[PDB]
Amino acid sequence: RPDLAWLDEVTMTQLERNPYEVYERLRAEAPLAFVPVLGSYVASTAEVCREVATSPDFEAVITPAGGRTFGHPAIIGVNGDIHADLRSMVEPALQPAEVDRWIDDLVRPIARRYLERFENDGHAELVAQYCEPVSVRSLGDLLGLQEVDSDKLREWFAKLNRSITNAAVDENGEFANPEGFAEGDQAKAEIRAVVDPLIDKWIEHPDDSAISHWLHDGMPPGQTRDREYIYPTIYVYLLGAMQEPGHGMASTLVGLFSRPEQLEEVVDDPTLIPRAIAEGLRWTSPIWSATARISTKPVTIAGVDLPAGTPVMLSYGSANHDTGKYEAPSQYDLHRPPLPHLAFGAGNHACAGIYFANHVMRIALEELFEAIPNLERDTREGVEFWGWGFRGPTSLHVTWE
Ligand code: HEM
Ligand SMILES: COc1ccccc1O
Repeated sequence: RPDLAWLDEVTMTQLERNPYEVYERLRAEAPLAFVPVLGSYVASTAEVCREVATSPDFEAVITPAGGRTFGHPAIIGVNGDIHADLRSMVEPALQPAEVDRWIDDLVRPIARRYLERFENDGHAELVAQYCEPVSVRSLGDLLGLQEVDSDKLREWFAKLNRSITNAAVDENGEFANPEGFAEGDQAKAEIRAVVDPLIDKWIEHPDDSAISHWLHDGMPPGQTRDREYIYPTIYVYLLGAMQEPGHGMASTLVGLFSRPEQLEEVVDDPTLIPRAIAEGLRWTSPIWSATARISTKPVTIAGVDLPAGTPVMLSYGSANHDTGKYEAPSQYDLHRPPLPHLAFGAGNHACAGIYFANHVMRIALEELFEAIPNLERDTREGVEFWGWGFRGPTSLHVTWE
């Protein structure tokens, strides 16, 4: 596309460091645009992302780097009967009525455990010391990975993150950094070494862990789903389900620190925490551009005539800064009117864990503000955000008296 010649000079590193300037141009110039370094069309506005995610002429497709990492059948990349089975498999523990039965006794003692390690120090780095551990310990226990240390769960989602966002392609459309997939392969090998013995045991002795239920639920007597059939969805969980609640917590905190009067409001009135989190997810979406859809017939989107079989990356983190929807979207504002947002996606492949994720984040922040009401940002240490596919702060240094 001639007027988008400048996109030829956009780099993967630029998008990872801060994608918002490029995507501000894309939203104005070309809401659906082919980005050469990504080797794909990209949807940048709320209207186009929603249309693609919900269209009857599109279905799920995994990104190239996602496919190289997760294989088949990753719940995010399949459709039809297989997708319906995988959704039936994961949905029971995520049902709102079910989550409300046990989410408090799950998350609150975990939040207290990690808080007790530092709440009297007067300083902490909240990403590593609190947000990520609460996120991975809660979900890890739900899955049946109680014996997998939070440090290890966090290392796995970091490696899987970098692997499935290893999207850069060269002039010929081949991956520019094929060696970047090796650490994804290494994480999967380690995951297998840990989880294979657990699956062995769950096949013979089912329990209330989620992975045990993935093996057994809905199956004929004495049968389980083959481990190869569920492993890619295990990997999906060990990346985003482990990573995103902690990132959403942390981005919410960074935004509140950027509006000190709003931080004070929420500490004083913790019933405002759900609204603070919803704005945090819009303001810096944890899953920023990690999923995609593929057209199943010729379709015209945003004035582009796409052939059948065209992938489109859904850059939801950009759509959540759509100035057709939001005033001054790069500013965190607790008091923004509650509007629809796309941080959980849309359509048949929208996030299955929204209700759970929202409560994990709410409980973590409630406990944090109860334990340390006088939290302040360490204004010497600046907050760097990183990531194009998944985005969040790399650290969050705070102090308190
Ligand atoms: C704040 C935290 C989270 C955010 C922002 C988030 C966001 C998203 C997004 C954007 C997608 C892709 C939707 C699309 O392509 O349209 C997704 C998919 C998914 N998420 Fe969440 N997620 C979060 C936490 C979780 C958790 C904790 C779980 C599990 C307990 C989970 C389970 C899933 C599943 C299973 C899918 C695949 C859905 C499908 O393809 O059918 N998510 N999520
Ligand atoms: C819930 O985990 C994911 C969601 C979207 C893309 C990759 C993931 O691991």
